[PDB]
Amino acid sequence: SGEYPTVNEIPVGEVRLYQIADGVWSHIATQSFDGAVYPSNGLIVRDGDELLLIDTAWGAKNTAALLAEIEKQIGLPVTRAVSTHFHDDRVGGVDVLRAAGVATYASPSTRRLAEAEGNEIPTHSLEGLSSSGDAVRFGPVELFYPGAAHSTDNLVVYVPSANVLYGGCAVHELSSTSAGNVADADLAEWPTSVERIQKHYPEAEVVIPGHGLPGGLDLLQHTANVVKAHKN
Ligand SMILES: C[C@@H](c1cccc2c(-c3ccc4c(c3)CNC4=O)c(C(=O)O)[nH]c12)N1C[C@]2(C[C@@H](CN)C2)OC1=O
Ligand SMILES: [Zn+2]
Ligand SMILES: [Zn+2]
Repeated sequence: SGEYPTVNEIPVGEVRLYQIADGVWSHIATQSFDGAVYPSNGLIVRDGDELLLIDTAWGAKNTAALLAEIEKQIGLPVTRAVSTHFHDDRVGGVDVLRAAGVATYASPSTRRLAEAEGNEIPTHSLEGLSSSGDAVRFGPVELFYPGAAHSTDNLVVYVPSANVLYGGCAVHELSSTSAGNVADADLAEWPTSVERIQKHYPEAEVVIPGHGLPGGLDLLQHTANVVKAHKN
């Protein structure tokens, strides 16, 4: 009823959308992994009379449900998708998207890691993102590679029309005491990568983490704090 959705308000196997700004939504789904249930976010950005999708809904069935929820709530076709790193909460569902006619994209680093680890593989490579601080335009967003953080390949996404910063899993929610799933992380570089985000997007008004509730710019400093404390 208007609050940001959590696992407790998403019916089993379903997806919810949340309006972030004009022409910007997040998508929220839930998935089980190693015997625990987690929420995860993605982004939808209006691209004229089409939509750009950022990240899958963490699984094939969740991603089919995402497409159906978009059709119900928005009614414009998803034509392209970008996955912001190689983990299943970002690429699981790419096969569903590709068979629905969505063109799927990721950096070459993400594509290599997905292939090596047995995750679904976006079709198209995003060049121009291989050095920290790199940025490229992609429809109504800017894609930015901040450096290694949650993963070595993680990208962030900025919506300049709305000053929305989608940090993906490199950014944690304010209520998080934990640095999340750090299996593939670089804890030593993560604060430096967050500092690059902070420097590049000082006018961000909304910051969306890969999991949990959006907030403001404080999510960036909070993330650096929790990662340093985890490392400590
Ligand atoms: C698919 C993804 C994954 C699976 C399960 C939970 C999470 C979390 C995560 C978020 C937030 C909280 C926690 C956990 C705990 N409390 C939190 O608030 C994150 C994140 O932090 O983004 N991601 C997760 N995977 C798998 C894996 C392990 C690797 C193969 N051995 C691949 O790494 C990874 O991220
Ligand atoms: Zn991840
Ligand atoms: Zn994640």
